[PDB]
Parts: sequence; structure tokens; C-alpha cells
Amino acid sequence: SHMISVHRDTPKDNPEIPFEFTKENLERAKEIIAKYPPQYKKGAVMPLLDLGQRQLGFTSISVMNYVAKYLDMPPMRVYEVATFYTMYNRKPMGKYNVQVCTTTPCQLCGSDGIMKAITEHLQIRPGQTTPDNLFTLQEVECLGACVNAPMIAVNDDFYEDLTPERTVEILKGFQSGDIPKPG
Amino acid sequence: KSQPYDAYDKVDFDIAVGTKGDCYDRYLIRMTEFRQSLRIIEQCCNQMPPGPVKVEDFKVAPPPRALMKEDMEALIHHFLLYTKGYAVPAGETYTAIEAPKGEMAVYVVSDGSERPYRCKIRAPGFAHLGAFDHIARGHFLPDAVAIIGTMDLVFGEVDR
Amino acid sequence: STKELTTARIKDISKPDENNLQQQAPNRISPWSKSQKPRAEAQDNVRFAVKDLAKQPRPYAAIDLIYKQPIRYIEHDNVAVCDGNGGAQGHPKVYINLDQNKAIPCGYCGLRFAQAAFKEDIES
Amino acid sequence: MSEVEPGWHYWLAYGTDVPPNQLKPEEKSVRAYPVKKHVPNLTYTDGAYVPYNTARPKCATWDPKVTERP
Amino acid sequence: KEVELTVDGVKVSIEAGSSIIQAAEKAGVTIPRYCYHEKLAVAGNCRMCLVEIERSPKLAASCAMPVQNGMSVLTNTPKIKKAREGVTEMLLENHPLDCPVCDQGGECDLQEQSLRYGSDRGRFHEIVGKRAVENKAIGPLIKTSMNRCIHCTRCVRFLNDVAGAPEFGTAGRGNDMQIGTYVERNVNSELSANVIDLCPVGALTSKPYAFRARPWELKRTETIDVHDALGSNVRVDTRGIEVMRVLPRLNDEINEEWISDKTRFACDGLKTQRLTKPLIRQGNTFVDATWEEALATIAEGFQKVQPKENEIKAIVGSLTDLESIVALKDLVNKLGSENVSTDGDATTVPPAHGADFRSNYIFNSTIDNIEEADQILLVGTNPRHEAAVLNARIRKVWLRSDLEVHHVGEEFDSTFELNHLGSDVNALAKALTGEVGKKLSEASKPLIIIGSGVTETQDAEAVYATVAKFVTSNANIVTPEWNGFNLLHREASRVGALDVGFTTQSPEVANTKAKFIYLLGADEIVNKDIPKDAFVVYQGHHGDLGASFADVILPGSAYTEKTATYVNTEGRVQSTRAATNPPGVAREDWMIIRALSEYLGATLPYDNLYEMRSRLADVAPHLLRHEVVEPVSEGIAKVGFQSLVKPGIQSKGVLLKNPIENFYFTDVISKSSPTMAKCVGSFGSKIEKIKDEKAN
Amino acid sequence: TDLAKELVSGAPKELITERVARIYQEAKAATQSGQHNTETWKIDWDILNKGNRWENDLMGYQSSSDYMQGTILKFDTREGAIRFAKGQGWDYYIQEPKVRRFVKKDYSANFY
Ligand code: SF4
Ligand code: SF4
Ligand code: FES
Ligand code: FES
Ligand SMILES: [K+]
Ligand SMILES: [Zn+2]
Repeated sequence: SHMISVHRDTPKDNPEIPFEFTKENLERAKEIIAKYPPQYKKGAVMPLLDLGQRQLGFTSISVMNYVAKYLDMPPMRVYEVATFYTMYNRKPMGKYNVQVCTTTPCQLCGSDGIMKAITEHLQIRPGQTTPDNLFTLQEVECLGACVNAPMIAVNDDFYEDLTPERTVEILKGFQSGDIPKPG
Repeated sequence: KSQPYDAYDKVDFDIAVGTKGDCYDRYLIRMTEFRQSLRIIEQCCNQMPPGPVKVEDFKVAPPPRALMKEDMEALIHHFLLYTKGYAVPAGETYTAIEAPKGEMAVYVVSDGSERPYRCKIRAPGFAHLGAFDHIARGHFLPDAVAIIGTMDLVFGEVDR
Repeated sequence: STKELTTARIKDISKPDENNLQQQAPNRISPWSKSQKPRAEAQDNVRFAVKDLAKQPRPYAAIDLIYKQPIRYIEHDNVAVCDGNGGAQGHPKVYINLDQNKAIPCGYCGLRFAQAAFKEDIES
Repeated sequence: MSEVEPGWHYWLAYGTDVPPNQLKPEEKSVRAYPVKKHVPNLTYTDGAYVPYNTARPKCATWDPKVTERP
Repeated sequence: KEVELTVDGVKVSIEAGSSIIQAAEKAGVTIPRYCYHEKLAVAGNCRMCLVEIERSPKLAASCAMPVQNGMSVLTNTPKIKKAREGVTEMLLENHPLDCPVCDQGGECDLQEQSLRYGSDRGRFHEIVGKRAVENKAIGPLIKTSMNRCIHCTRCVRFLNDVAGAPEFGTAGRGNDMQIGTYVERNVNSELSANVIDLCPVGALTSKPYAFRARPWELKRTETIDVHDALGSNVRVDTRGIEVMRVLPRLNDEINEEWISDKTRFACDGLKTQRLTKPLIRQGNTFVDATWEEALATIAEGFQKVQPKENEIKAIVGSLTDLESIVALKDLVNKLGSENVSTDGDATTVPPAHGADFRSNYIFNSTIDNIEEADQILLVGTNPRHEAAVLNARIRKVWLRSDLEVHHVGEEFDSTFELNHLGSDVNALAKALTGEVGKKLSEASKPLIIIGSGVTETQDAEAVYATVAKFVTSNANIVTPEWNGFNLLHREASRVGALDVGFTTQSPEVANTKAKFIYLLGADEIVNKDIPKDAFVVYQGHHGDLGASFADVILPGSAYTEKTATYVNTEGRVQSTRAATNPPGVAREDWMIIRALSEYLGATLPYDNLYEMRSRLADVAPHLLRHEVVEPVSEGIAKVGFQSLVKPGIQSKGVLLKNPIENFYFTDVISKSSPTMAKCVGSFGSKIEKIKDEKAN
Repeated sequence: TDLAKELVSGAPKELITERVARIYQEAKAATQSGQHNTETWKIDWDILNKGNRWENDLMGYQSSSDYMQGTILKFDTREGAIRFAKGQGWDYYIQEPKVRRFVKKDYSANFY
């Protein structure tokens, strides 16, 4: 993946941008803390970061500072957690994250063809974003769905047993505005 | 011949030995050593083998410059050999070689550091000149000049 | 003015004169180190009383020459490799990171490397 | 002997078989600074090299100032 | 609890739970290490200390593996030799070839341990190249070259646990993991610069010291620090006439391998604003003069004003050596004068702690007993800024035990948890009578610490009365073995000046309008009266407000240029060692007074340093016992505390303000330091600015 | 021991009546974890209060008049250093080396 260990202030991502959990996420965050002992409430950083990431769209520096202040922890401790796990998107990202597995079990059944077909359709190389901020192609490791090796992931949904002609249809569905059937 | 060193055991040469023990015998020996040295030089030219010229140990011998500028370990060894030097195990030695003047020996004392603790230099000329009184007594003044010359005296060696 | 001749500055506020013997270098007026003794002060010694200052060794300032070299811009790579452009006759090979949005010089040669994507930002 | 240019000093001493005027363009030295006429040894003249310290003094004295008491 | 183990056939015995690497050191067996430090938490991320347990098929890290009874440890088998070469090769795989341009060259642990335990040749010929890491900006003190880091986490462990600054950590995963602060900010800690010493490689280096020297050039002198009253032991490195850098040296009783950023980075002020020549004022300008002319002018100026008994005033600064204090006192005494004091602004003419009893103004518990403290009370003090090393020691005890620290006075940013009570004597009275005073009474080894800024407030008398009454009325504070009363000074000359009685206990004397003022390094004289017609002589090593207020200036030597005696806050006598000579025609400070004495008709009987030091014994017998604290006996200590109990004295309820305003500007050397100027601009006066405004 | 061996050593009288030697054991450097240099006792001389170092004006060289400035003797034991200093009739003083207090260190303490 794209691993950078240094944050650079941007108009899209800088600590000045205010962030706060909505009144819906304020209540649901309290249940998360209740799943941990009171003297070890620092173990809820991971769910809180994802809660903010889904609300805002990505794990901005404002979200990391907000979680640090919420749990009475130094900001650097939250920075270590967010930068260690690859599912914390420290950049705006697109509406649908395209995750293509390239590991050996998936590579045997033609995962290379899946990557080739998508690159020439969306016209974005892996790690890039479509101009309309709709798609995001990402190269990912094993996701566990290796028995159905030609497998891809869009946001939170899996898509197994694919072919290059099938992957275009899935992209066409999201481009049009229709959710393809996952399976 | 008594304690061969540095490939002197792989060349053939002879030693001239006098009988009367005077200057003329020593002149003849030094002329034979001239031809025997030329005999050895010819063998070294023919029998020069390939291979490294220094020990393949970068903790004592400096690494090559090209390897120094490309290898991390070579740079470290180059840096430390020129700034701190190499440590020598503690102990002492008395190493002697057949110097052209005679027997030249060094008594080096090591303390486990990178600097010798003591370095006694044994000079054959220093010992030769100490016998000048015993040898030149009764001779005439021009004979002393010959005796000084026949001892092959260099006073840097004597006064090291 | 004797203030530009005795103070270390990043740049000379005027154009150096190659025929002026009070400059630190023929191509640079001011010294380039805080501990570098000014040439004008050094030449004001009893040993220069009857000595011609023109024939004294006056090598060119290396700080002004190195910054006349254009920045090397690297395409499709965030790491620059420099070994002195001579190989075995250069300097030890080092790798320079180019992630930051600025030119970063070599630790030995002083040649500055940067990415081509930052070319517009650096030049302005 | 010092009047011989450093280019031809090496050739005279049998250090090489290629004179500096026969040098390949890649074998020549590249100077970013201008080149002047050869200057021989300047001893026994007024142009002799005069050594000097290139470093400033290691301690700077205090610049005195007077402040009036209230 | 001892366990008899074996290390390469050597019997060892240490406490249960000790690491193998600790037992190996006790047995004389050396094990290479990068990530292990005897003052940090245990990490096993470097794998250089691997040893072979006798009956086990796995190699154990000796820094983390606990010791067992009957355990036999091998440390020099060919299997371990393979491991050391293999780990060394991995460390040097991506390391940059930077030794010539790297300031750690001659003192690099990576170089020495790779030479000693690694192979002589490398095998990395990859054309893809090494890893490249950008350099982080964390302020003007720590220079970063992160290509050279070996990911050993010494800096992370120290700054989080010892220094208490959690803004430094490890961000990333795998080969892309980078040490730093992630965001663009600086490290805010008075002990941050100790990270430079702990970093075994050139990744973290001193920025002021960068490129200026190699360790083999420097000469090492074991002297003491005078920038605070702790007397931290330091190793001053010199290259001929100039001091290059200051490093800490081990002393578990005083500083424990740590020094503050003020101590090690103020050495560059020794080259700026120095007093090198005698100066004589002529109107509004100072002109140079000879020593004979300067001393004659003082004698001529002495007879111009004709001062009487108490019209001769002597003031001693924070950096004044003890030999000069006694010499100035005796010269003052020979002139029939007793008006001697320090440049402080104590409200009461006799300080509330007084000078009759040593126990009233020293750290009676000693710094090394903080490891045993159960309860600590801070009365109007800021240990983080006044005693940076001592503050870190309290945090270490706080982390590893249930020690509770209560604070009375002005709140401050602390490295531990403070149970704040109030900001006046009224809260202290409530605390010592309430639950807070019950904890101290029930504590087995309680501690009470009074700040040096208490005597500079209008409630100085009340604070020492409240504590003394509580101390005398409770039998556990003062015992034959324990003494819980402590005073934390911030100047290295206070305890030495008080041990010799260089203070006026007579209010009438201190109110005299002086005609001849002798400033011996005194510079905080804005609030101390100086008559416009008075004749002022300043003796010191830096030109400052004291020099500007003088008429004749006598240049002296600094603490690095003289063998001088300093008594720290715990009553420990320590002697400096001269590393260089004073610049110009500056002289030793005690010789200037002796030479001037002959010009005033009061020739002192001192001729050499030994005679001067013999005078110290006459003034106080404990001043010739170096590195030894002479404690006050239990019976005498109670009388001194009882003398502080003064009934019929009111409490004004004023704030116990912290004495230090700017951490980097506390004396002449620090003010003259260009590095401290950069620290104020970047870190701030209170070290509170997280963003560097002078770094681009 | 009691013999005044300085009467026959040939050294100048200034070594006795004007110079002070320090018997010390080298402290561990704060920048390195090695302790090899701390295993031996050494003797050096205190600097001259004047003339220890001064700057030569021609080239900036470090001029000196102290002939003992670069002499550092090495001893294996403290008693040997004292016996030699007493034998030569030197004015000396001993700096006792600082000993590190032993504290147990285990990985379990990182959580307990
Ligand atoms: S840290 Fe050590 S090995 Fe690395 S470049 Fe510096 S001196 Fe060389
Ligand atoms: S920067 Fe230095 S101290 Fe910190 S982990 Fe790297 S090598 Fe260790
Ligand atoms: S190998 Fe691709 S999902 Fe497991
Ligand atoms: S010293 Fe034990 S693994 Fe680092
Ligand atoms: K370091
Ligand atoms: Zn280069």
C-alpha cells in the first residue's frame, strides 16, 4: 500500500479544520467505551478512529486529535495507532475504495487480468483517484477470500469469482448508480 | 636459513663464509651476497604468484577504495583503521631478520591497545661499533677507516 | 564599506570585482563562515607591508560556484543517488530522500536534487 | 624549472606518453573557475606567499556600555 | 533471593528477576547491545544481545530474559558468533555511508560493535539502493539525520518515561517506520537534549556542536555544573583554549547520567561578552586599563568617598565561587564592615531559613533518598524549571510506586500528577491540618520541599513557620535516620555563601546607604539599591547589567577556568577542575580580592590556593570534605526548626510565585549564549511553544 | 616507599613544588555503552593557570609551555598509582570513581 509516516498540512487535511462526532455518533461512541474496563479506556482508540472515519470520510489529522482529546491521551499515541493499520485512510479518498488482491492464491486464478482491465477503464493507475472523486484503486494483500480467488472489494462489500468482463460491469454499476449483487 | 621468513624458504641461494676473519674476507662475502641476491631476484620474478598482496582481513588491512565508497562495512573499517588503528593482543615478541647490516631485531611489547607499549630496536651496527675498540687496537689510523667501512655503519641505525 | 568585507552573509549585496584584492575571494566579497577570518583584516599585518597582494593565492569561493549548478530533477522516483559523478574517483555513494517539497543537496558534492513535480514550487 | 606548466611537467618527467595537447576531451580536467597564465615559484620576490591564520579569535571581548543608576 | 547462575563458566549471584545481561556484567562478560540501556525500560527490538541458554533450543535476548537458579549461560559459542554477524549485517544493510560527514564517527557504538562483533566485509550490492528517510525538524537543539537510525527506541523510551514528553514516538509499519513526531513540531522538554547522548548513532546529534570537532581531539575534564544548585557532575570537553561541548557523567546520588538543556548548551556563552581586560569608566564611556591602574583607581576611589563601618557593601552573584566569597568577606571584615549579602530580593533582611543551622537551608534528605520517599509536599516550587534532573527523579519514583505529590503555590506544567491545594499560606495551613498533613504523619519516609522563591515573597516568614511547627510537632519527620525537611535552591552559590555566613542578620546594617559597593558577579540588582554617587566595582567574567553599573571592572574567570569550591542544595561540597585558561588578562576571582586587599591596607594572609582552602576549614570544617554530605545531628536539627517557629506573625495570603521567569536566561553565561537565544525564540520562556517559528 | 627517588630521577624541581597530579579512574563516556576505559587507573597533571595554551599569531597554532600537558600514565591498580606518586614525591590527590548502583531490570516491569 501507500505508506507515509509523515503528515503535511494541507487545506483538505490540517488541524485547524474543526471535527466533532455528531449527536448520533456521540451516543454510539459511549457504548464502545463501555466494552472496555474503565482503567483501560485507551483500548477504544481503534473503534473511535473508524467511527470518525466513516462519519467524515477519511482519518484526517482532526479526527486523530479529536479521539486523543476524547480519551485523554497524547496525540502521538493516536498517531501511532492510525499509521500502523492500512485501513485508516490518511487522505480524502474516493466514494468507493477498489481493493484488488494480488497475493499468490489470488494471483494464480488471474488477478493480474482483473487489475489490467480496471486500469484501462477508469484510466487511473493503482493508488490514484478518479477526477470526480468517485473511485479509488488500491492494491491490497490477502483478504481471506482465496477459495474464490478472482476476488475484489468495494468499500465494505466483497465480490468473489470475477472475470475481466465481469469487473467492468461492477464498475459500470457504481458509475451509473446501481449497486451490483455481491457474492 | 636459521629462521626463514617471507618466502625465503622457497628460493635457492648460498651463503659465503670466510676463514681469516679480516676485511678482505668480508669484502669477498659481500660480493658473493651481491650475486646470490641477484640469483634470488631472478627466481622471484619467475615465481611471482597471483593473489592478494595483503591479508584478507579489513580489521587490520585497509579495504580497497572502490569497495570503501560502495560498502557500508568497508567504510566503517576504513574509518576506524585510520582514526583509532587496530588493537594488537597483549604480549611481547623478539623478531629478527637477516638485514644487510647483520641481525636486526625488534622487541615489541603489546598491552592490548592500538599503540605499542615498548619498541626496542636492535641494531647490528650498534653492536659492531661496540667492538671497534677491541678490533682496531694496535692498527694504524688508515686501518680504522677501513674497519669503519667494513662494519657497514649507518648511525641512524646505531642511534635509533 | 568594510561591513560587507568582514561579515559572513548568505549572498553578497553587490557584484564581486575580480580585480579587488580586499574581497574574500575573486568571485565573492563577504566570507562564508562565521569563524572565517576576513581577508581584509588578515592582510592588515606587518608581514604584508612590502608584499604585493595581487600574487597571493586567491582561489575562487566554492560556495558561489556550487550554486551556479542547476537543480537535478528526478522523474518517477522519490530517491536520488549520488556518488560524485566520478565513481571510484568521487565520494561514497549516498541516497537522498526527495519526499519534501524542496531541493535537498548532496552531503558531499552539494549538488541539489528534487522531484520534477515540485519544479514549479521550487523555482518560485 | 618552476616555469614549466603543470600540464607539461608530468610529460617531461616521463609520467605519460600522452602530451596535454593530445589529451582526449574526457581525460581533461573540468574547471568551473577561469584559468590564468602560469605563475612560477615566487620566492625571492615581493610576491612570495605570506602565511596567515584563516580563523577568527576564539573569544570575543565585551563591548562596554554605561547604564545610569536610578 | 540470590540465584547462583553460570555465565561462560563463571559463578554469578544477583537478585531474582535480574536480566541475563545484568548478570553478565557482574561476571565480567561483555555482551554487545544497541537497544538496552540500564536506565530505560526493557526492549528487545535490536536482537544484538542474543545468548544461548544451556538446555533450550532457542536463543534468548539477555536484556529481557529473567535469570533463574541453576541457569548456565553461554555467550561466545560459534552459534552466537553467527547471530552477532547476522544481526550486524542487517543493521548495516540500509545504513548510509555517512561516517566522514557524521558527527558520531569517533564515538559510534554501531561502528565499534560492528568492528568487534560483525564481519569485515559487506554483501549488499543491490542496485535498487538503500532506504531513504527525510529529516524531521524538532527544534534548534536536536539535529536529525534519520537515515542513520537503527530503530532502537532509546529516544522514544526516554522522552516518554524519563523526560515525560509524549510527543515523540514511532509512526509507520515495517521498513517504512519512522521515528519522530509525525506532525511538524518540536520536542518540548528541558531534558530533551539527553536524547543525543542516548542515540547510539548519528541519527540524533547536537546542532550547535555539529561538524566542529571529533571526539579523539577533545580533552575530557570531570567537573561540576554551576547553572543550578544541584551540582550535576559533567564532563567538559575542550580543544586547546576553547570548550567544545558539555556532557554528563555518572553520579547516582546527584544527576544520574542526565543534565538539563541549559547546562550542556550554555557553554557557547563562554565565547561571547567576556570580560578580558580591566575597564575604567571616564564619564559615559569605559576605557581599557592595566591591572595596576585598575587596582590603584579603586584604592583612590576608596579614599574619595571615605566609607565608614557599614558603608562598604559586598554583593555575591549566583556563579560566585566559595573561595572568593570568603576572601571578599574577610576583606570586608578587615575594613570593619559587615554589610554582605547576595543579589537576591529577599523581603526580610535575615532570610526566613536563616544561616545559623545548616539543616534549615539544605536538602537534609539528600537527592538519593527520593527513591525511598512515600509522600512529597511541594511548597511554592517548580522543580521542572528549577532542578530539571531532580524533577525527573521524582517522576521515576512516582511511576514505579504509589508516591503521592502534593503542591501548594502557583500551578505549572508538570511531568507527573500534582495534587494541587492552593496558592498561598492559607491553603498550606489547611493542608497540614487536613488530610494532606495526615498523609505526611502516617508516611514512613515523608518529604517536604520548600522552593527558593518562598523567601522572595512577602509571606516568607509564615511559610517557614507553618512547616516548622508541623515538623517539630510530628515525630516521624525528624528521626535519628530520616529528616524530611528540605530546601530546594536554584543558585549554586547560595549554600556555599550561607555555610560561611555571608549574609546580614541585622536589619539596621542592610538599610545603610552604601558608598563603596563591590559587585562580585552580582547582576540581579534592579531591585537592589545602588546610590548614584556610590563607587561601584564589578568583578566577573561576563559583561552585563553588573558591569554597566560599575566604575572599575575587574575581569575574572568562569567556572571552567579555575579550581573552585561549590556547595549544592543538599550540602555536598564539590570542587571544579580547570579545563582552560581565562581569556585576555583575566585572573582567578579569589586572587583579585587578595591583590586589591594590599591596595586597601588590608592585606589578607592568603598567598596560594592551599592557604585559601585552609581558610575555608577555619570558617567551616566541612568545606574541605569533597563529595561528602555532613548531616546535621538530630538534636541540633530540632532546635533549628524550633527557632523557625515564630508565634505572633501574621500571614498576608499572597501568591507563592515561581521564581524563574525564563528557563534559558538564569545567569550571565546563559544570557550570553547564542544557543539560548534560539531556544527562547523556538521553545519559549516556559518551553511551551509546540511550533518552531524560527525554523523554515 | 619512604625513599625519595626524585633525588635521582633527574626531573626538574618544579614537578614537586609547583605541579599537582590527579590520580583518577576514567569515567564512562555518556555517548557510548562501553566500559573498557574505566578498568585502569591513570595519572595526569593539572593545567598551568597561565601558559597552558595560547594562540600563535602566525598560523593560529595552539602554543604551550607545559611539558607535562600530554603525559598520561597508566596503572592497573589504585595502590600502584599511589605507590608511584609517593615514590616520586609528587603533590597529588585521588578522585574516587563513581560506582553505579545496581537495580533489578526485567521485561515484566514494563507492565508491572
Ligand atoms: S552513525 Fe556510526 S556507522 Fe552510521 S554514519 Fe555515523 S559513524 Fe558511521
Ligand atoms: S533515533 Fe537514535 S535513539 Fe532513537 S530509535 Fe533511532 S537509533 Fe535509537
Ligand atoms: S490470497 Fe487473495 S484474498 Fe487471500
Ligand atoms: S540489547 Fe537485548 S535485544 Fe537489544
Ligand atoms: K547520538
Ligand atoms: Zn554527491
